[PDB]
Amino acid sequence: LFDRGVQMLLTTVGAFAAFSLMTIAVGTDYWLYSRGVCKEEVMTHSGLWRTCCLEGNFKGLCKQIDHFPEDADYEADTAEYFLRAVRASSIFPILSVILLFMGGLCIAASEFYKTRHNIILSAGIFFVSAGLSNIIGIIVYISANAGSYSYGWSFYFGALSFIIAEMVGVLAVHMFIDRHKQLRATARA
Amino acid sequence: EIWMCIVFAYIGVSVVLFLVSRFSPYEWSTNEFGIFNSLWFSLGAFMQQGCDISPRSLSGRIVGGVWWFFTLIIISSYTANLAAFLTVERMVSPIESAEDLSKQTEIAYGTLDSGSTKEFFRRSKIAVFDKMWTYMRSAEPSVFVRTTAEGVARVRKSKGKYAYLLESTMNEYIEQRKPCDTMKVGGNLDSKGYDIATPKGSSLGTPVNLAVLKLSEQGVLDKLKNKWWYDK
Amino acid sequence: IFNSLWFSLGAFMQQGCDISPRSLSGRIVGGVWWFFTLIIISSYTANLAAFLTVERMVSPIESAEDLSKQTEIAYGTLDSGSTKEFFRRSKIAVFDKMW
Amino acid sequence: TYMRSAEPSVFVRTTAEGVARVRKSKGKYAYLLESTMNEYIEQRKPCDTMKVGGNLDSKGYDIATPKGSSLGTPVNLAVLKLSEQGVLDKLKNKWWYDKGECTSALSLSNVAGVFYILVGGLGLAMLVALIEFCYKSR
Amino acid sequence: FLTVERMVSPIESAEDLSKQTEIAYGTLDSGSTKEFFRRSKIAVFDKMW
Amino acid sequence: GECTSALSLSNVAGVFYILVGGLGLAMLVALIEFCYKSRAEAKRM
Amino acid sequence: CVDLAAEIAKHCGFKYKLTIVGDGKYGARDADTKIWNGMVGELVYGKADIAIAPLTITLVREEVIDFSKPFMSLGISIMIKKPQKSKPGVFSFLDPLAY
Repeated sequence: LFDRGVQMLLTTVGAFAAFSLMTIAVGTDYWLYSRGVCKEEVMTHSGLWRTCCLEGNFKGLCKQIDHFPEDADYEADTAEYFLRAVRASSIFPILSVILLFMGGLCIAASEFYKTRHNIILSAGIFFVSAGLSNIIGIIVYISANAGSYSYGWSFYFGALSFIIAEMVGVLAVHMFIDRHKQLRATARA
Repeated sequence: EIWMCIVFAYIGVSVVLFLVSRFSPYEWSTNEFGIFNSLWFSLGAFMQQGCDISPRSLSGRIVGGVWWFFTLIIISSYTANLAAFLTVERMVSPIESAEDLSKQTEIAYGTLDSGSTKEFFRRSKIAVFDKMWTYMRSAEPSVFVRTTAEGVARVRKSKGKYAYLLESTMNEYIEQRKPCDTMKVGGNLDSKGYDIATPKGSSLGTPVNLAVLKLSEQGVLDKLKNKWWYDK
Repeated sequence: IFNSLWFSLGAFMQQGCDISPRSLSGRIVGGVWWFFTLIIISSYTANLAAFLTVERMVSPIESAEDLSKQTEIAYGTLDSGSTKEFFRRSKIAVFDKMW
Repeated sequence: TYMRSAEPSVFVRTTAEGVARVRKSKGKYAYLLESTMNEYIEQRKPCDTMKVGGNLDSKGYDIATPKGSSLGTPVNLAVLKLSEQGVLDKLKNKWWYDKGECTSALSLSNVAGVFYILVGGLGLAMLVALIEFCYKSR
Repeated sequence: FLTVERMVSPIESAEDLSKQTEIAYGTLDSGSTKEFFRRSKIAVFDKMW
Repeated sequence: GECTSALSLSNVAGVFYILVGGLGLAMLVALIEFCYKSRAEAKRM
Repeated sequence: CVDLAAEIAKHCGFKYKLTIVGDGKYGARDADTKIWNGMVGELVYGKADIAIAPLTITLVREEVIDFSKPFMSLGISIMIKKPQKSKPGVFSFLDPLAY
C-alpha cells in the first residue's frame, strides 16, 4: 500500500504463512469433531484422510476414512461418484498447496531479473487461483460430509489460508500496478 | 457453512473483479474499480441495492453476472426457507384432546398398571378409547407404570415425550405443585364421583345426603376445592 | 441530512439511489443498513406468506375469567332459574364480578 | 422374460432373504410375493418396506378337511358365516394392524451448484482477461 | 396458492373417505352392501355407517 | 373398454405472450417514428 | 389361525387339540414315489382331522383333500423399500421452475 521494501517483505511473509497454513491443514487430521466408528459410536477427530478415535476405549488409534464403502453401497449417479473422487483425492486442496508453492517460487524469482515485471502478475494470478481452489475444496469437503459435528483447527487453518492467499494476491497485483506506473512515469520524462 | 461460504465467495469475487479490472495496463484509470471499490460493488450486489458503478470489460461483466446469479438464488432461497419455517411453525397444533393424542404416535401415553383408570380402557366401547387400549397393550417397552408417583416423574423426565392418564382431581393438584412443569390438557374421558360412605342402615345416611347437597348449592364445596387447589 | 434521509428511505424500499457513499465510514453505514433492510423485508414477506397460507381463528373468550375481565362482549343468564341464582349467591370473586 | 434373462440372477432362495435383499438395495430391487406376507412385513420394524400396486393374480387360503369326513360341511358354512359376520376381517385387522409395529435449515448441498457455477465463472473471467492481456502484449 | 395446492391430496382409501365430509357417499337402498356396514364392527367402517 | 411439483410453462405463458407483444409494439413504434422522420426530411431537403 | 380355530370350534361345538406339523411343509406330492407330505399328508393319511392354517387352495391339493371356501383372499404383490428422503442434486436450485 506504500513504499517498496515493505510490500515485498509483506508479500513474502504472507505467501509463506498461507503455504504453511494450508500444508498444516492438509497434513493434520483435525477437520471435523463428530460421532462415528473409530475402528460402539464414539466422538472422533476427523480430517481429509484418516478419522481417528477420541475419548474412547482405545484413544489415538487412527483409521483411514471410508470414501467408497463396500458391502452393497447401493450406488448412485456418476455425479456422486465424482464428488467422492474429488473428496478422497482432495485434488483441490492439493492443487491449492501446489499453487501456493508456485506463487512462492515466483515471488522468490522476482529478486533475480527484476526487469521481468510479469513474474509479479504471475504470482498474483497463482495466489488468486490458490484461493479459488481452497474455496472449491472447502465446498466439496462440506458437501461430501453432508451425506452433532464441529470443525477442527485444521479446517479453520485452511479457511484462514484462503483469506491470506487472496490478501497476498491483492498486494501482488498491486505491486504489478505500481511497477507499470514506474515505467509510464519515466517514459514521459 | 452456507454463511461461511457466502463470505468466502464474496471475498473471492471482489478480489477477482479487482484483478480483472486493473491488472492490464492496456486498460490504464478507465475504470473506478479498485480493491475498495470492488468490495463495495460486491456488497451492493449481494444486498440487491443500487450501485454507483458497473463493470465495463468482458471479464468484469462476467464476474458481475455470475455474482448476480449467485446473489439472486441465495436471496430467493433465504426468503423461501424463512417462509417455510414460519408456515410450518404456524400449523403446529398441540394435542388438546384425547382424540388428538390418539391420532398421533410421537408422544407416548400410558396409565397406571393397576387401577380403575386402567380397567376403563379395557372395557370400553367408544372408538377413541379402544384405539388407545390397543396402542398401549401392544407397545415396547410397556407404557404402564406401577405407581402414579413414579409415573408422574416420567412425564417430567421424558421432556414431553410421555403423557400420563390419571384422575382429573390429581391432575389439577399436581399441576399446581412445584416446579409446576406439568399441565392438564383436554377434557375428562369419563365421569366419576367422590362420595361420603356410611354403613348400611346407619342413621347418618339421610342427613349426610342432604348435607352434601346443601354445601354444593350454597357454594361451599366449590369454595373448598378452590381453596385447596388454587389458593394454596 | 435531507439527502441522507432520502438515501436511507430508498435503501429500505430497495428502490436504488441517485448517490452512494464513497468514504469508508459512509460505506460501513450503508452496508449495515442494507443488511438490515434485506433481513427485514425478507422477514415481512415470509410472515405474510405464512399468514396467507395457514388460517387460524381463535375465540376472544377461552375461560370463565376472560369473560369477566372484558366488557365488549355481553353475557347473561335466564330470567329466573338455577343458573341465575348460582351467580347471585356465589362468593368467589370471579363469579361475583360477573353477577 | 426379463428375470430369466437377467444378470445376476434375480431369484431368491427363501422369502426371508428376499425381504432383506430389498432393504439392502436402497430401492434398486423389487420383490414379488403374496399380498398377505407383504402386508405383514410392512407392519414390522423398522418399517422401511411398503406394498405398491394391486394383486397380479387371485388366490385363497382355506381350511382343509380329509375327503369323506363329516366335518367338511359344517366347517364350510362356518367360514361363510364368519366372513359375512365380519369376524374374519377383525381377526385380520387384529394380527396385522392392531399388533403391527408401525423445518430444517438449507444445507450447503442445496446451493453447491450455484457455488460451483460462481467459481467457474470467476475462473472463466480470469482466463478471458489473461488471454486479452496476452493478445495485447503480442 | 402454491403451498395450498401442494398440500391438496385427493381421496385414496375408505379411511381417508370416512374422515372428510366434503364429498358425500352412499350405497344401494338394499343388497349386501348395506348389511356389510351395519354388521361391521370395524371402527373405520362403523363411523361411515 | 373404451377409455408436477415444478412450475410448468403453462402457468407463465401469458407473461411470455405479453413480453413478445411488447417487443413487437416497440418495434412498430420505432419503425413508425423512423418513417415519419424520413418523410419530414425528404420534403424539407 | 389360533383365533380362527377357536371360532371354528365354537361354531360347530367340538373340542380340539392344536398341534404343529412335524414336517413343517404345507404339502406336496413326490414325483417318483407319489407320496404326499406336510399338512396334506397328515389329512390324507389320517394324522389329523382338520388343518386350520394358511393352506393355499390349488388344483393338485383339491383332488386329495377337501377345501372350505377361502377365509382370506390374496395374490402376488410388489414389495419395494420406502421412498425415503432423496439427497438434493448439485443443480437442484433450478427445481422450482421447469426446464
